[PDB]
Amino acid sequence: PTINQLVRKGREKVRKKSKVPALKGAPFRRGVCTVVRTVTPKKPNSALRKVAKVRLTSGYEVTAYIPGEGHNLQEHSVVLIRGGRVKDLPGVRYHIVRGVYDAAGVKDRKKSRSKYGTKKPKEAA
Amino acid sequence: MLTDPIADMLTRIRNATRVYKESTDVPASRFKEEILRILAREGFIKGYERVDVDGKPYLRVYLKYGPRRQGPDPRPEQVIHHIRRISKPGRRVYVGVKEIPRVRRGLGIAILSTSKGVLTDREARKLGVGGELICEVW
RNA sequence: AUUGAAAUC
RNA sequence: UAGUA
RNA sequence: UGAAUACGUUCCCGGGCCUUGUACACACCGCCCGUCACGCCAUGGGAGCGGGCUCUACCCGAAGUCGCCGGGAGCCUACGGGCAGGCGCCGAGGGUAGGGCCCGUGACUGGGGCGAAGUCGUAACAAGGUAGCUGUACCGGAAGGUGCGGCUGGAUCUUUCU
RNA sequence: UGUGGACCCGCCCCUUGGGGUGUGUCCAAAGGGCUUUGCCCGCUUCCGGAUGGGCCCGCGUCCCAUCAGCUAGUUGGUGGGGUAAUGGCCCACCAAGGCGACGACGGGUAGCCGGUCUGAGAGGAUGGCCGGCCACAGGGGCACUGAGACACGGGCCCCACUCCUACGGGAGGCAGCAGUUAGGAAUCUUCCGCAAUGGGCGCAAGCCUGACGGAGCGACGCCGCUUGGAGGAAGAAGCCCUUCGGGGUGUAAACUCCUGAACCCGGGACGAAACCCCCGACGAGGGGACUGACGGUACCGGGGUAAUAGCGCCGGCCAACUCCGUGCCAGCAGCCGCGGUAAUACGGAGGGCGCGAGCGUUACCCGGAUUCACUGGGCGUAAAGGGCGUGUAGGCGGCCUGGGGCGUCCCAUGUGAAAGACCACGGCUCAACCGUGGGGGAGCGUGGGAUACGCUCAGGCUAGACGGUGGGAGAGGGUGGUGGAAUUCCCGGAGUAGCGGUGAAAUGCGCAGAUACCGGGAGGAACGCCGAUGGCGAAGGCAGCCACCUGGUCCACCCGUGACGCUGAGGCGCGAAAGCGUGGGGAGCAAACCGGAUUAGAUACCCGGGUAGUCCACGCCCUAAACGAUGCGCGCUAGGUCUCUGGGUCUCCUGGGGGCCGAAGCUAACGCGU
Repeated sequence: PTINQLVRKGREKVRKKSKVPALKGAPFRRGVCTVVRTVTPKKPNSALRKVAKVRLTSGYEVTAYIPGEGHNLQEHSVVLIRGGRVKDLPGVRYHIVRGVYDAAGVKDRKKSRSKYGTKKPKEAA
Repeated sequence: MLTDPIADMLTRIRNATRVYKESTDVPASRFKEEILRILAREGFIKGYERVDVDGKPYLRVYLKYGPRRQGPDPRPEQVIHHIRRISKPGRRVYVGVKEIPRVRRGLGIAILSTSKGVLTDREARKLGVGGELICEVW
């Protein structure tokens, strides 16, 4: 564009927006479950992928994924959401933090332990 | 009519040299002359001279190249590899003496118009004056 | 059973 | 008919 | 012991070289479009009940500053004036009526996105089997079909589906 | 009492209400203590100083134009009110103004800065802590006191709320420090001390100070330090692999020496010398006394124990690989992608890589992203040229001279507080932290100076543009008129059994005599050959022939004017086909529709019919593969060849168009290439 043009019009800050309405910035949000289901994934994958619907203290209601190999979550469970999508489950854009509130850590979990919220075992100690 | 007589000139020169013409005209202005003498003095053109063609004043600019080169494509190296207008009528450009640019670790030059007159960058640095950053060559 | 399946006996 | 070069 | 027949290369099948077009490369047993059906998701129109901001007009108007009175109608007086008190203008706000705007809910309702193997066909890609796209206009379960004009970003001197 | 000052008036200087002077008027005061006749703390009026403020102006300061028009104290005036003071700040009256695309009005969002983070930089993002300014003190008004307020812990009234209540009426305001509660993913002790610094009052002694100075809590951040040091096998066991010999964890451990974080005892701060007293003179100077929260902490000396390691990762990007388990399951996944019985990608173990009192995760900001491109990008086919013009504001402007010095440049000077950043040196054992010093700097003000470029003013010039005269080609447009071919229909002659249509048929039409043939007539629409790779137009678009009205354009002469130029947001005009309104017209064709076929079906392709429409007048509609998918103008940069139209010396030259091939160059390529 001519300079006169730029002078008349300027440029424009593209500022594309949040992938996570966990509202008020909020690195995490607290929520209560509503529905714990199981979901068929997509694209080229197959498995019974676990996931919850959550009523949010931000006023929102979102499906959030339940990581870990097995879980203790039913209807009125009250949980903490962390964000991070699934990818194979379209429309799932938040994860549940394991080991906070009524969502237990994962049992018999030895490797990537701080994720999955599983305390240090003393079995080798 | 012509929108930038100076820029047109730099171009006429640019265009002539790439087909290796021995000479070019450019219609004549005193300000054009003043730029030419720099190119001349600083070794980019063999020289200019005034002529009147079809009854009107032009400046015949005599271009200057290298030796016929070796392998496939013997075309000579250009003496003027890069002549470029800076302060166009659209966006006028002015450096003060502190901001006068040094074209190409010195191997270049920047014709630059001041109240002390049309100057190279070192000339103007030495005279201690800034002005309209006209163009640059190398 | 067939091919890893879906379908199908 | 889905995954698969 | 011992035939018949081959003009010919249009057609069926398999193949060879050149060239073209291609949205194919799992390579035409390829690709691919739309309705309908199922499931998650966000969204649009929406009469009426409700929540607020705002504008104009008319009326009521606290506190207070200011203005007038301040009397044979009260208190002080050196009679000059002061104070109480009273009236008024403005004025936070409020009420009545009328427009403009936002929030929510909202039965009925329009489509849209996404979802390993559901349904009907076969629009498009090879001249895709009626060249295709296109503005418009009418029509049809669905892709679409036709009309008028335009474009080349078309090859060429009997029948669907994987 | 009037040093003096205030006010009216006059005059002088000076220039907005600044200083001076002269009659007239008006205005002061407070006392207290003693080391009581001589000092101290105060009082009054005035001029000045320092400090702190009020007000005004230039420039700068986010998002939406899907906010384009706003405005009655509105804009100005005159006179008043009001204030410390200007001012529509407020009031009375007069005038009719003021603001807006350079974005007013409206909506959304937001305290602003020094600076902070990030970036090579330009820039982006940000404004917590510290410093400056501002604004608020449950929400809304308001005034009083006073040097100062329209006052967080002052006042009055309305509102909501909480408590008291004899229901008449009252009380209150942590966004001070703590702490409670609620919201939340989340944020501390109802701590010590006025010892220091600082503030208030006081002559002083002192009193007050949740400012402050400290301790507390929280890996929340930065820095320092610890979990040992040196020996120690061809290498214990255990576990992991294994081709069954072997390989690994691994000098790692065990074990021997050595030092000695923690912990014990001893000692023990600087931070604090002033105000005060005495001497001197309540001055200068000299002397003395009191006082430490942190704290029995820091630091010093002695003793002394081998004394904590986790978290992430190992398919590619990216540094690190084997074995089981699992079988599109369970699960992983930042992107690309892993898992369907041999998975370096899942879960586990061994091993390895990376960090280390941390390591990961999520959120947000800068980066990379030249991915809003000022530095620093683009639009033939990738996203991107407006369907075409006309010309409004706006941007941009040929050659020569002179004036002005607005842009621009140079010199000096003022400002740019502190902190921070940066360089040095220094103080805590280092560092983090801190201190002292130094160095720059845009930007803006003031004075001076330069004049090349840009601007402006005044002249000039003719190469750009426009014009003059002469000549040219043209489906350029508008209006009327006219011509021949063909189709359909009507009339006549003649003539007879079919025509038509298809792949093949059938619907259809035909003895009320069609088709084929000849003659006459009516009507509509379109113009064969010329016709082109051609011409015109700004596009859309334009095609028989004639006449009139009219636009553009090209050449030659080189005659006129003198830069009159280019572009163009908005505006306005034009704008194929389809479509809409009113009214005509209606041959042929033909969406829809009615039939016949075909087909698995066939709302289609083929056949037979057929309404709107196509044609005209007027008014709408304003779209398109409105395509060269290429905006306008100008200068410059090899040629060959075909062609339309001018001019000239006419094998060639010279203009203006239309095409192809192609120099240089360009392009991702295809291509583009006077």
